[PDB]
Amino acid sequence: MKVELCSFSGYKIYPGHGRRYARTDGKVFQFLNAKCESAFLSKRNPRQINWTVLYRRKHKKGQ
Amino acid sequence: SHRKFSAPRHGSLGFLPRKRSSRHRGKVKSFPKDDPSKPVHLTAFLGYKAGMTHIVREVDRPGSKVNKKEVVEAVTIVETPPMVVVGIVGYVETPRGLRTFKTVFAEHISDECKRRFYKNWHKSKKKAFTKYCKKWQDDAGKRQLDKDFSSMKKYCQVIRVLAHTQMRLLPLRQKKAHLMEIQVNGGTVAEKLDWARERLEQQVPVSQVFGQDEMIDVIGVTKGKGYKGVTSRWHTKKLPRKTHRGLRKVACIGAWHPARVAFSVARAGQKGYHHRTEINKKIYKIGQGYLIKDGKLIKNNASTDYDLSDKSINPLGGFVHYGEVTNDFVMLKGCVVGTKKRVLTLRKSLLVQTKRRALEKIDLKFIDTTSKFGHGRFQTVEEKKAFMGPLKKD
Amino acid sequence: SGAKFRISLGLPVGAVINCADNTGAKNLYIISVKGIKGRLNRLPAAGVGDMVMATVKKGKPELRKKVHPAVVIRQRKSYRRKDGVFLYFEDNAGVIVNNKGEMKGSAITGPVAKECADLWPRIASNAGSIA
RNA sequence: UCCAAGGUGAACAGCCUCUGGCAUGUUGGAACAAUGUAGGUAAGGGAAGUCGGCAAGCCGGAUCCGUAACUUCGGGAUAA
RNA sequence: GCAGCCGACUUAGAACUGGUGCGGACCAGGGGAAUCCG
RNA sequence: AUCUAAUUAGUGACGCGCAUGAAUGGAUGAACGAGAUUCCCACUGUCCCUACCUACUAUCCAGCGAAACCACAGCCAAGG
RNA sequence: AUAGCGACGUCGCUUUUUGAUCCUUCGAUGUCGGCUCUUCCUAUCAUUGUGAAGCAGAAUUCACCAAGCGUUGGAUUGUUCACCCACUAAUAGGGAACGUGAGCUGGGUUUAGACCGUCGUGAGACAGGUUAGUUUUACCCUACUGAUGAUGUGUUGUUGCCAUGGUAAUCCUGCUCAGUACGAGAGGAACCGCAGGUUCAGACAUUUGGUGUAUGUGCUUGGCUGAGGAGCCAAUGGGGCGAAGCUACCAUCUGUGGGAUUAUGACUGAACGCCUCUAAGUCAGAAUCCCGCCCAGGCGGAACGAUACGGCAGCGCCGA
RNA sequence: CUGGGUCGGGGUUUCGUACGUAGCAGAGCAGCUGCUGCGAUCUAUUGAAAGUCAGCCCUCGACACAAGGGUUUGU
Ligand SMILES: [Mg+2]
Ligand SMILES: [Mg+2]
Ligand SMILES: [Mg+2]
Ligand SMILES: [Mg+2]
Ligand SMILES: [Mg+2]
Ligand SMILES: [Mg+2]
Ligand SMILES: [Mg+2]
Ligand SMILES: [Mg+2]
Ligand SMILES: [Mg+2]
Ligand SMILES: [Mg+2]
Ligand SMILES: [Mg+2]
Ligand SMILES: [Mg+2]
Ligand SMILES: [Mg+2]
Ligand SMILES: [Mg+2]
Ligand SMILES: [Mg+2]
Ligand SMILES: [Mg+2]
Ligand SMILES: [Mg+2]
Ligand SMILES: [Mg+2]
Ligand SMILES: [Mg+2]
Ligand SMILES: [Mg+2]
Ligand SMILES: [Mg+2]
Ligand SMILES: [Mg+2]
Ligand SMILES: [Mg+2]
Ligand SMILES: [Mg+2]
Ligand SMILES: [Mg+2]
Ligand SMILES: [Mg+2]
Ligand SMILES: [Mg+2]
Ligand SMILES: [Mg+2]
Ligand SMILES: [Mg+2]
Ligand SMILES: [Mg+2]
Ligand SMILES: [Mg+2]
Ligand SMILES: [Mg+2]
Ligand SMILES: [Mg+2]
Ligand SMILES: [Mg+2]
Ligand SMILES: [Mg+2]
Ligand SMILES: [Mg+2]
Ligand SMILES: [Mg+2]
Ligand SMILES: [Mg+2]
Repeated sequence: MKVELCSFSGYKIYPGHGRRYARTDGKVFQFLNAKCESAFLSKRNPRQINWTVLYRRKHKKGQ
Repeated sequence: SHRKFSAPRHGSLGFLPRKRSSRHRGKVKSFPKDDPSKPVHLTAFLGYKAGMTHIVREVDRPGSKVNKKEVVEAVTIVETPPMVVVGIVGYVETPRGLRTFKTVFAEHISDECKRRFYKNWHKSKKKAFTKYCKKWQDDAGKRQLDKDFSSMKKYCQVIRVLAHTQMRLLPLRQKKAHLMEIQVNGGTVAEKLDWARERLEQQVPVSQVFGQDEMIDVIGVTKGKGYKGVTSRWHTKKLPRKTHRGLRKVACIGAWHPARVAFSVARAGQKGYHHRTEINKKIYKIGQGYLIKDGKLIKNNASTDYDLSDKSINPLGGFVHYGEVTNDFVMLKGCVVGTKKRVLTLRKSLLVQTKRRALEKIDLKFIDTTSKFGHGRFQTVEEKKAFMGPLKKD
Repeated sequence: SGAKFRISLGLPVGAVINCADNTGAKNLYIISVKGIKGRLNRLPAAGVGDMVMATVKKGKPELRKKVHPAVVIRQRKSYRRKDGVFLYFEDNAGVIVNNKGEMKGSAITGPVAKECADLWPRIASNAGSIA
């Protein structure tokens, strides 16, 4: 297996789940589920979505 | 006039009486052919459907791309607590068929097995087999049934062990255990019978009935769908939108002069809850149930030699609509018939198989245990807590 | 040595797709799918890596009003790899080849699916990116 | 045929409310099968369906730009 | 030409701000090229 | 000839016109048309190829309750 | 002359063409096509097994057993027919009241409104063209699909047998064989393996996708409860995301073995001293047939369990 | 001394960070001589709040309930 990270949410992707996406200019992206996929397609910036690992890291929450 | 354009007919007439099954437990219509050369062994088992999940496994088949690659496959979990052998029944061939000759029952029968003999256990006085059981502790009964054993050995050609499941260990509402006759295939009738006579009132685990990476058959009852129209019962073509008296129908029933509706014409009616036997399902893993080993319990029955975790086969929050499985289970490739917590009959293969798919060895490297009650995200609670960190609830 | 696995097919007859080469054609009107027998009322459909017949509805004048073999290299319908990943691209696109297999053009713009690549070796040589 | 409130809004449009009125339009209860009648939503394709884009769907208000052929010189025109 | 006191809805411009959402419900023209006839 | 991959369709020409033709009006033509046709863009469950959801039915029950139709009636094959 | 054809003749079969007739129906059998769906025929296009070529291979002809299984997607036309484009293995032909309108549609024929051409003095006519033109009823009987139940075994229950019915799988590609056999060359096979796919069938929901009134959780328009908070109304207010459940070649899983034999090729072997597959006897033999696997389970049976109080009582077996 | 049922508690999961309070965070504006008010929004408490079987999983926490009722059947 190659356990790997979601492009938008930043969670952990397991072999059976998720969805792959290939843009016309390369840049293969990976999504945990339709939630993250729809956010990315609607071009939501992960920095302002609260439940995202990027948002938590940027706001220094946890640790 | 002929049809302008041909098309294969919808549905199959091989399953023609599309009626609700008269039975709820799958019936073994044909047991594997007997041969005295092989040693004695059972030929069938009873399990319960729990759910489905992934497996990641390495593929070994020269020629294809998946060779030396790893793929994910859907598997179905069947909980199979060990059966209890509570009788033996003999059969003799006659020119009119295969007639039953004599049944002999064990001295001790569990009340969970005696539930099957009553339509209302609550109001009953539970008097079943009370007078029959007295035949074992007196010399009159002992010499009554020993010559019966001798007569069965002399005149019987088929021996089937009457064994019942053990629903006390299942997380189900039902306490009335199922029971069935599992034919004994082995040597001659004498040893075939004096091998069951000590298995009487004893345990039979599935690990000694089936083996790994073996092709078996599953007999069960489909999920019921109730009264369904023709377009969903037979998957006929849907009529155009301009149709006046409905469009989910079949336009022409039949010609004129046959003067009757033929049995081959699709009609509305009952869909689902049919009896079905699906062959060639491959065992992937015969799991081991929970067991207490020196105080603590061993729970890692879903831990492979490539994963080395401590996760059980149960997903997070247990199997949806079934519960959690704590007994030895059987993992089958692909989907199987029936609904959740439905009883299934496992049957040994009727055919001799010499094929790459049949003889392929199986070596799993990952069993998915994420939650099925939604989009699961974490394999186990420990890793979920490690990723999340402390919460407000503590 | 290994034939392609079945993948979902989301390009029936009548679909116009991008032409990702330098032949000058900008459209590909799927006309029929090679190797399809079909049944009653069932439209022939093509997926990644399948040879089709196509016409150019927009492009260089000499490429129009004519029937060209073509190969589909990208599709937007999600298809499942045997390893268990569902993959789908941004657009439906193909290239123009002849019956033997080599491309009429010389270069391909954008990624090329692995199923197309390992099945048509000549296209994989010109493919800038893979999967 | 006469009388005609408040808000939104161009509006006596549609929607909500006050004064006044009414008890769901000649019956109720329990289920939520098929087939209907009336509404919706659908991956990828986009008329390949059909005699025929029938039906449904797209557009839609207002402000600022821009607006062709043709013309009976007025229009076309809310062109696009 | 100024000072004071009252005032009715408009129009334009700017900053800030929201997960690009803003005629958010309701109301509310699909478009173009041609032929026949009137 | 053009339109399409493919056109008994459409448009533009050709005219020997079975049987066109000048107030039994000929030709054209802006604007208009719940008029009749063809093509293109956009859009879509028309279709590939179906699925799911909602409301009222249908369903069962309490009460209440007709009508069309009816020689006698109602399982088939062949024969005459 | 007879691989393949076949003149001049001559004998037949079929009722999927048209005729001929007028037997039934005029107190009405709804009159073209298309859509949908089932079954049947073989005069076999492909596939299985064969025999013959002017069959070297490849390709292609002719013939036999044979209808098990397939026989497509579109432009033009109301079409049936026809033609073309493309795929395919093949795009064979037909019947069932020219199958099928209380199944649809109504484009065409075939009412009443109109227009034109020809004909007529005229009203009007035209298997000439054009445009618009209400498609009713099942709750009865049967058939069919499913659902209770009845029938005997003393009453009930559990486990079972199978008489009978139904029946299902199909075709292709790639690799290897092999650039080999064959052939001067160009070209160019086959079996056995291996990997897949088409059509069909039976399931199923881990995963992907669809639905979504858990009316679950945010957002938001107009109004309303004095305001905040909390909410509500707009026949589901609208719009994101969405559990469960249903559900898609739009996801995933599975799809089988024998027997007697047909065509044909043979063995031994007479009739007919030799010869002969046939006369007696024997062999191989297939998408055919039958059965198995699979679905249902008979006014059809089997084995086994328990068999009606403690105030009454009902029962079972025995007392030749 | 066992059983289910209701409620509660955990598990899972959906959405996305609640009310209140605090902030020298806030385009700015008004009043009082730096202070006080209006102010969409932002930050912290806050992966918070809410829902979660009705056909999800476990409980051994609380509560009451459960030795019933009716009609039949004989070799
Ligand atoms: Mg046919
Ligand atoms: Mg209608
Ligand atoms: Mg789930
Ligand atoms: Mg069709
Ligand atoms: Mg009402
Ligand atoms: Mg009322
Ligand atoms: Mg009234
Ligand atoms: Mg009414
Ligand atoms: Mg769609
Ligand atoms: Mg879409
Ligand atoms: Mg068509
Ligand atoms: Mg319309
Ligand atoms: Mg215009
Ligand atoms: Mg003209
Ligand atoms: Mg007019
Ligand atoms: Mg057309
Ligand atoms: Mg013309
Ligand atoms: Mg004249
Ligand atoms: Mg004149
Ligand atoms: Mg005239
Ligand atoms: Mg009633
Ligand atoms: Mg009739
Ligand atoms: Mg009649
Ligand atoms: Mg024949
Ligand atoms: Mg009829
Ligand atoms: Mg008409
Ligand atoms: Mg008329
Ligand atoms: Mg009724
Ligand atoms: Mg049979
Ligand atoms: Mg799902
Ligand atoms: Mg979803
Ligand atoms: Mg879902
Ligand atoms: Mg508020
Ligand atoms: Mg109203
Ligand atoms: Mg959604
Ligand atoms: Mg044989
Ligand atoms: Mg012979
Ligand atoms: Mg033989």
